[PDB]
Amino acid sequence: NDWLLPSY
Amino acid sequence: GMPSLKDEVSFENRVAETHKIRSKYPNRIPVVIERANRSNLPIIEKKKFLVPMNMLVGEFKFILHQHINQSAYGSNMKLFRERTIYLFVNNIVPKTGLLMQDLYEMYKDEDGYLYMEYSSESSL
Ligand SMILES: [Ca+2]
Ligand SMILES: [Ca+2]
Ligand SMILES: [Cl-]
Repeated sequence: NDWLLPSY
Repeated sequence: GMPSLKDEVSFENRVAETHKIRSKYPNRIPVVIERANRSNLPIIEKKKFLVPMNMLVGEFKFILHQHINQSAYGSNMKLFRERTIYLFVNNIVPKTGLLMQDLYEMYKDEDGYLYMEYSSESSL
């Protein structure tokens, strides 16, 4: 259930 | 023929995962990263990304370069070793000047995921 949430 | 998420999770579960994540977060796309050749590039333990739709491919490529080359060195710290990486979507080079939504609309897998692969070589 794990996700990486990239940002700017 | 290298080990992927399709071998880990059934088609029906993957369809369910991506459907509900897309209903819950319609402005992000589900991406899975996969190692595409045998070399000194490490196998990343975390490979699922929820990428903002308006993020540029070139930007996501920069982020992905760092992730693949970083490993945990305790708490508050990450070890970065510089290595050359080539990235691929459905066997082709992701176009730098596009949105990540475009990649999703063009190359999305039937199971709902955008599959992307990294290699130490520029070929496939
Ligand atoms: Ca793999
Ligand atoms: Ca499935
Ligand atoms: Cl490994």
